[PDB]
Amino acid sequence: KFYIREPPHGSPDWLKVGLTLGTSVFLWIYLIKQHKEDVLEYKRRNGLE
Amino acid sequence: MPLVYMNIIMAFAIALAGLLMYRSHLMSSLLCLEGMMLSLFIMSTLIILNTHFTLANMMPIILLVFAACEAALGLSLLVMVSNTYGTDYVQNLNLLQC
Amino acid sequence: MNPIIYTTLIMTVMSGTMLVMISSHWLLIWIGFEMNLLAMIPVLMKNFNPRATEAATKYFLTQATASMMLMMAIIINLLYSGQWTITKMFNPVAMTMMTMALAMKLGLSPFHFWVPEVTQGISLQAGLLLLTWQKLAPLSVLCQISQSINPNLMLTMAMLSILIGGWGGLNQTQLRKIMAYSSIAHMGWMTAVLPYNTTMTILNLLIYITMTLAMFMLLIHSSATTTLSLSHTWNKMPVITSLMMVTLLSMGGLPPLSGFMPKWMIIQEMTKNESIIMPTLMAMTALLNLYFYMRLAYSSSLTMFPSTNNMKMKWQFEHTKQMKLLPTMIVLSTLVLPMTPALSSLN
Amino acid sequence: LQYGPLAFVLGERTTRKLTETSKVITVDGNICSGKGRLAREIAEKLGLRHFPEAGIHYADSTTGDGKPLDVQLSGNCSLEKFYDDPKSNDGNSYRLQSWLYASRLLQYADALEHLLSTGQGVVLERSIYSDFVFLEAMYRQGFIRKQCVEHYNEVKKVTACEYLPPHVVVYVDVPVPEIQSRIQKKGNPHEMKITAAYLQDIENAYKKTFLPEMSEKCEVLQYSAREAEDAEKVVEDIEYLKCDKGPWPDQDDRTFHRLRMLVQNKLEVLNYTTIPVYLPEITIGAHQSDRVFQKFTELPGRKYSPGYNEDVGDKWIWLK
Amino acid sequence: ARQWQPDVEWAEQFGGAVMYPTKETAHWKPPPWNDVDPPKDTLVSNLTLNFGPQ
Amino acid sequence: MLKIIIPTTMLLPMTWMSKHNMIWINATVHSLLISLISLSLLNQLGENSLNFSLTFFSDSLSAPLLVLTTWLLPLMLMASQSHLSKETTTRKKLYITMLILLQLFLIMTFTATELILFYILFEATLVPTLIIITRWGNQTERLNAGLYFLFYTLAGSLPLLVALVYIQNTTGSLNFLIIHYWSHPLSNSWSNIFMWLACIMAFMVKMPLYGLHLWLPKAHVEAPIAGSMVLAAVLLKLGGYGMMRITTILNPLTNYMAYPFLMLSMWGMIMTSSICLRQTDLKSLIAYSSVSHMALVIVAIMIQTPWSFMGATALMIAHGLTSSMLFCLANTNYERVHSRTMILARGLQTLLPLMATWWLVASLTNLALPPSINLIGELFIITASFSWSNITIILMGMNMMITALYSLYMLITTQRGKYTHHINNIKPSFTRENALMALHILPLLLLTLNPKMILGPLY
Amino acid sequence: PTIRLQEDPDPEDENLYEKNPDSHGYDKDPIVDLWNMRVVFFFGFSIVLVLGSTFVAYLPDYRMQEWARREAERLVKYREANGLPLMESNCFDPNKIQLPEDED
Amino acid sequence: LLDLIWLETILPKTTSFIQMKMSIMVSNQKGLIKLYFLSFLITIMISMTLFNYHE
Amino acid sequence: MTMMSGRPGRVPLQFLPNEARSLPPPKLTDPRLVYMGFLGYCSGLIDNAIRRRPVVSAGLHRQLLYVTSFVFFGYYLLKRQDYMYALRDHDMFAYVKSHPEDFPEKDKKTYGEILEEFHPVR
Ligand SMILES: CCCCCCCCCCCCCCCCCC(=O)OC[C@H](COP(=O)([O-])OCC(O)COP(=O)([O-])OC[C@@H](COC(=O)CCCCCCCCCCCCCCCCC)OC(=O)CCCCCCCCCCCCCCCCC)OC(=O)CCCCCCCCCCCCCCCCC
Ligand SMILES: CCCCCCCCCCCCCCCCC[C@@H](O)O[C@H](CO[C@H](O)CCCCCCCCCCCCCCC)COP(=O)(O)OCC[N+](C)(C)C
Ligand SMILES: CCCCCCCCCCCCCCCCC[C@@H](O)O[C@H](CO[C@H](O)CCCCCCCCCCCCCCC)COP(=O)(O)OCC[N+](C)(C)C
Ligand SMILES: CCCCCCCC/C=C\CCCCCCCC(=O)O[C@H](COC(=O)CCCCCCC/C=C/CCCCCCCC)COP(=O)(O)OCCN
Ligand SMILES: Nc1ncnc2c1ncn2[C@@H]1O[C@H](COP(=O)(O)OP(=O)(O)O)[C@@H](O)[C@H]1O
Repeated sequence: KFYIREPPHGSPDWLKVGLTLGTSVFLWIYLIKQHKEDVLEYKRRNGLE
Repeated sequence: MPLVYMNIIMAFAIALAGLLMYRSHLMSSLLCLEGMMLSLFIMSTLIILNTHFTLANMMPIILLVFAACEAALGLSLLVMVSNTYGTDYVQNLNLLQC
Repeated sequence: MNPIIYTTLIMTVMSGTMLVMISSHWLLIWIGFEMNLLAMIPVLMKNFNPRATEAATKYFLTQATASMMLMMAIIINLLYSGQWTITKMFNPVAMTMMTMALAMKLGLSPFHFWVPEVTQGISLQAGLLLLTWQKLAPLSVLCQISQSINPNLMLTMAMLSILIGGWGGLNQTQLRKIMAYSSIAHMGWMTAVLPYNTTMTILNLLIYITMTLAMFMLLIHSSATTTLSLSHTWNKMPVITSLMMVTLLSMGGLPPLSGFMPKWMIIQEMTKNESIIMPTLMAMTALLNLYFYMRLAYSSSLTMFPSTNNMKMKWQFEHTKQMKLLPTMIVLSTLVLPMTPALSSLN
Repeated sequence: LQYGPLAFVLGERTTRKLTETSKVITVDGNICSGKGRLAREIAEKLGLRHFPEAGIHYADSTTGDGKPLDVQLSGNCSLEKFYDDPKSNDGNSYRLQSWLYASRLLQYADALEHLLSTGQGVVLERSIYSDFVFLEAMYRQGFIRKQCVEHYNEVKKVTACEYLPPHVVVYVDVPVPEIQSRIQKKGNPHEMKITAAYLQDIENAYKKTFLPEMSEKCEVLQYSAREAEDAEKVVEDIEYLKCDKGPWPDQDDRTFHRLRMLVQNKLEVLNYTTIPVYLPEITIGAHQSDRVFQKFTELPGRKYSPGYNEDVGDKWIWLK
Repeated sequence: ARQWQPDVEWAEQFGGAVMYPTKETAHWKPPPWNDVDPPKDTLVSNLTLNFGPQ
Repeated sequence: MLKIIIPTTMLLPMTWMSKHNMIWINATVHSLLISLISLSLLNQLGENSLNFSLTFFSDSLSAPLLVLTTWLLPLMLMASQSHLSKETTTRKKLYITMLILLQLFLIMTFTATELILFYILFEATLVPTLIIITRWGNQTERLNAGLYFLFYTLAGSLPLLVALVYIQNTTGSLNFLIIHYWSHPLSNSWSNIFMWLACIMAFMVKMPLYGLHLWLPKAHVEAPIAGSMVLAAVLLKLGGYGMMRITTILNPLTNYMAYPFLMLSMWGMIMTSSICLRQTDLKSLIAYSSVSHMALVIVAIMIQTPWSFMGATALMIAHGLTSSMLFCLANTNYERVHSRTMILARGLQTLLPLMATWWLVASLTNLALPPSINLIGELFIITASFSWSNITIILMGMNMMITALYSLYMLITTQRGKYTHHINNIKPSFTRENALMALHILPLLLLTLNPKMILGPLY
Repeated sequence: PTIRLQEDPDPEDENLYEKNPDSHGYDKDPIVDLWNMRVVFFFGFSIVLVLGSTFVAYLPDYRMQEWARREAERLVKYREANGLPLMESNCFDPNKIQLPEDED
Repeated sequence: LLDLIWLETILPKTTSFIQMKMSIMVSNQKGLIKLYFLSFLITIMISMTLFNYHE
Repeated sequence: MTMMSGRPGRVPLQFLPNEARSLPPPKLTDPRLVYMGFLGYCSGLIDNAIRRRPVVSAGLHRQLLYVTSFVFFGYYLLKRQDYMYALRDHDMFAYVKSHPEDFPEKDKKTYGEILEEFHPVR
């Protein structure tokens, strides 16, 4: 209905959306792995298990 | 200190007072700025030569370099000011207040 | 001005600041100040008009005098002890010269007269740069030489800065001058706690920088440089004026907003030494800054001023350039107090 | 990618797109003269984009959908009621004049943006440099106050200094009795009330201020009524002009970059139209402003950004 | 029957160059809308020289 | 006690996610449910407090205040929705958000175990109130009122903060339990005198103390109805609660220090009661009555006896309920006639009989008719003052007279006489207004039925 | 124009009884208004008021008043039977108190 | 006499009057570099004398 | 006054020394981390509001990225803060242990032996 192009089209910018979602999932995976390694390392240093 | 050290510091004080007290011209204040730079160069050179700090012998030269920049900067501004008013009077730099 | 040239000048300003911040030699710190000033002068004159030229001239004169006094202090210190390292400043006269020169560079009272004039004479972007980035280097040097400071001189200048900032800002209808006076008062607050704890100085500087960035970005978003210009914004973008009001509330120092965190901590620190009277006076004086922030909030957000007819056309268009860091800056400037203990990561 | 400093740093430069037919053209003339037909013919022969004269609803045609909006939410002025009651006590005359100046400024920005983005020429009917004559005709007839003229002069001073004047100014000269006869034959019942003094004031304003001062920026092509129908002759006269006297040849690439950043971002264009000068003719109280703004925000495609209004058929919003 | 909102008279308090005007500052003017002052007609006379007859 | 705090933070998105025509219903229903939940805090012990965690605790002094706050929220919701009908949906949600934030801050304030957290919340209560007053007030003086409301508070509370941190550098803790158990006497020195003043003057300005009360008529007259209700009902009691908490560290310096505040409070209750006799504005009369009652509470806290503390608690709760009811009563007439002049509308008992009955009950409870808890608190305070010095019965006695006068004066000016002839738009009372009055008044008599629940920890 | 600006005239107040003769004064929508009245009356009077008063009235004795009464009765009985004084002026045994050595 | 005049005169009105007067004093500068650079000279001399000489 | 900058063994720009690995890491359900995620959500909402988009529904990927970034930064911020407080406690205890003359544990007296002045309230 717009009289102009309205560069943002009906479909989203799939490249940017994919990049955003990929960055989020990569960050979450890295955080989970880092927390696991931190817990194991602390348990090793203090000799709990 | 000897008499030379106090003489150089007195010259620096005189140049600082001369800059801080404006009369009419911006060029006179720029000249006072260069006078302060010259006094600083002389004092630093005397201190470095007296104590035989070999690697510090290059510091005054570096000082001079940046002095030139300051001078050039000031002159640039002066030109623009004159182009606005036809004079280099500091009385015309009063569009902004506190 | 070319975009490439503008980028190069901004990078040179930043590089001068980092050269001051990473150096161990007094000559290199002075060189960083020199390079920063040389690159900063054209940034103030980016949009050419007589007012910008006058502001640049005043800024240059002030900073050149301050740099010359800085060099004199360094030379005297070298004379009385052949030391070039930035350290406990073995001579008291050189230390007084250094304190006065750095105060002139920072805009601390009574070397404050240039700040409102320069801020008023330049654009909002240059004012943002001057009031945020140009504080880092002198404050870093002051933090480094804090052990040999004379508490009387800096405490006098800090109290004068707070008083003069409040009183001067009380009289302003121009937004840039209001920002300049707020900057003077916050400079006083940051320098008051320097002889006691540099971590508090860093925390206060960070919070002030965040708040100032958010304020200036909101002032750029709605093209207002006066009170009456800002009084039209509600008829175009009400969310902007609402966020502006909450930001002004935070800058006023009211709990539970983040602007309360620095002063609070600073007061606490000053009571760990004896120092009871000075924090009380500082808070009572900061009430003035709160007052003129509240007056601005009255004018822009809490009441609706009359508008013009042509505003209707502005309803049909949108903001093209969008600042990406504005929402994060607003959130950090308002909702950060519960994370106060994280300041331990600063030391 | 959106034009900006990055687009200018690498690649994009304006001066290469100018191909000797950039040639901003404006065709001026009094009321009811055939300047629109001449403009359309000039644009057709020279292959330039024609811009119909900016009216009350020009801004509506360029945003959202091209359909005009209600006069209450757009313009808040009437030309017909200006003809009926030129001395209305609600300040309709100066409100209409100010809105028309703002619309002309927006149209000039659009034309300049098109020219600088594509290199294709543009033809306009009237411009911000020509609007003032009508204002003068309002002032000499006592239709508006002197403070209205002062406010108009302030807005014009702060706005028109940021753009370039047209390359060639075409004028069509028609005698006042002939204008009156054309209006009589037209049949519109409102234009019948235009006194000969108003048209005479417009003609004096034109021939004494507009053409003499626009002749210094560039040469002016004046044509009588009879020699305006031969459009091919006018076009061939246009093709043989030596344009090396105005500011246009002295424009290098950086000033073009600045102008291109200014012409887009229409909020920057319209910034100084709403300066906080409180004239009763154009000042609106807080209550009416609030009501009209709330009414505007309820239009079918206006509450959100152009691509985010799901009530006009916008899809995949939650991934934009 | 409706909430009070500021009018032109109220809004004009904030339109001057300063709050709390005094006899000294009542003659100050607010800056131009764009920060561009009108260009001064600073007459820069050209040097007049006699070339000849000697 | 997160079981009460979390439901309010859930009230927030429920309001912001509600349909445009269902905000009031949802807010009222869930506020009432939260009040019902908070009713469980009344089961208190006889020796120590209910220590929920390291951060929150409930005492016998704070539980009735929490219940009063959670009960007041639905009343303000009901009162506000009449004059906000023409307001847009977003602004209505913003108003409800301000009210919810105020209630959350008050709830967290009344249960903080540390004094600094109490300070932070007791100061955070300022922002929503100021926004409400300066945005949704009706006249032009509201802006000025806001300023008077703000700085008057901050000038009193900024020194307190300093004192607070100083104390933590000396004793090592601000936890109220550790402060109570490790209490030490205060010596008679200038430093201790100024520490006392710093600790006391913030709460004094909050009550407010006579001579420091000029902000209150402005703020309570210029604010909207919900703002007035919350200002008079709960926000004044913060000063009393804080003073009763902080007096544990000020002994024995208190006996010497209190004298000027005691004389100010007694002569000021006399003066404010006298001021109420000549007032052309109906809201200002209620404001000055609030000042008089709070002066009585100041005397009660200052003389520092168990009976005085019970009287202070009972009087605070009773005054909160009564003042909220009176402000709502005045607002009904104001909404009818769009004016606050007291002699403009007369003889309203002829046109609105049940509204006149509500007026009568509110005026009766204002003058402390027995056996209402108003009279219980007043009599306990008077007995404690008599034990303190037998001459006080003079001043208190005079107050007991003047109060009644102005109270009945108000009634006689508004309800009796003959109606104004030219006022022909007095519509019949709505169900909403009558229900608001009933929900104000019934808890008062129910509390009279069981008075030990509002008598504080000294019981 | 002899005027200062363009403003809307001050509107007259709307009477809720004009469109709804039984309006309850809650909302202009009759169904929404009726349900607002219903929820306010049910959750204010029926739920919070009466049930809350019943809950508070039967609150179990944690203030330990009956316990204190029974303990007092036991102590009074024992002291009266054994001939001891009912109450002692010292709540702490003097054997555990060490007064200062010198009072001069 | 008391509530509307003197209690107003002492606490809030005196404060407002003093703050307004000091604001007018502080912010009334013509913007001439000559004057406040002279002030800078005075400040430097005073600081060298009062604080620097007492160490 | 800088307390910890000159502490021996400090690496200039480490932000997390190896010794900090000896401490328990903050739990992923730490309420401070939840508050940081709440801050990220608020930033996303304000970003939607400023750009004139549906505040709650405009960009789910953008809001997710905001929340994730805030949580990711907050985790390491909390780690460093806990490390700093542990260092402070360790240094305090070591200094107290190594200077017994400055921290004497004097005799403890029962309340039956201390004379406290009594100030009657009347
Ligand atoms: C302490 C405890 C926790 C609380 C934390 C603190 C509070 C919350 C955090 C604050 C930030 C949150 C929201 C930020 C973005 C708001 C921006 C906005 O405009 O909102 C409009 C937006 C509505 O816009 P729309 O839907 O696009 O269409 C309407 C048009 O936009 C129509 O819009 P318009 O532009 O045409 O209307 C113009 C209007 C628009 O102007 C505004 O809307 C003002 C908004 C300013 C945001 C606040 C500034 C930055 C944050 C600082 C907060 C300070 C808190 C400290 C206390 C001091 C109080 C100031 O401006 C005016 O009318 C001027 C009126 C003057 C009033 C001045 C008062 C403003 C300050 C009030 C701040 C109160 C706190 C925020 C409350 C939430 C507000 C939405 O509101 C929302 O829908 C979002 C709010 C709710 C989202 C969260 C719900 C999550 C999902 C529900 C499920 C819950 C999950 C539970 C978990 C367990 C599973 C069961
Ligand atoms: C409209 C027409 C009206 C007139 C007609 C009315 C008809 C009659 C109705 C009136 C009833 C008369 C009352 C007479 C007294 C009977 C009730 C009394 O006996 O119960 C008391 C009990 O009353 C309750 O304790 C008091 C009610 C609690 C009030 C709480 C208010 C509800 C919360 C709402 C929010 C509050 C906000 C304010 C914050 C503080 C006794 O207390 P208690 O000695 O123990 O009981 C001993 C036995 N127990 C302990 C085993 C139970
Ligand atoms: C108002 C909110 C303020 C927030 C400020 C901006 C937040 C985002 C900025 C991100 C910081 C990037 C740093 C991470 C990269 C690693 C760099 C690291 O090596 O730096 C170390 C140090 O790490 C940083 O200093 C920590 C920065 C953390 C800032 C957050 C603290 C804010 C206080 C609490 C407010 C709540 C925060 C909420 C976060 C969203 C170097 O230590 P050191 O060289 O030896 O110290 C130099 C200074 N000395 C010597 C004088 C002491
Ligand atoms: C709207 C009205 C609100 C305004 C009321 C504000 C006034 C509040 C009262 C003054 C508070 C100032 C005290 C600040 C905190 C003191 C804490 C403390 O204990 O410090 C003392 C020191 O006490 C002080 O330093 C206080 C000095 C006062 C300085 C500030 C003066 C403020 C105005 C004083 C007069 C005001 C009187 C009350 C207000 C009257 C109403 C107008 C001990 O410190 P040491 O140095 O270690 O002593 C032991 C070893 N020598
Ligand atoms: N700036 C203006 N002020 C007043 N009237 C204007 C203005 N611009 C255009 N008009 C009106 O537009 C009407 C027709 O415009 P015109 O261009 O002369 O005819 P045409 O559409 O045939 O080219 C005229 O009645 C004229 O008055």
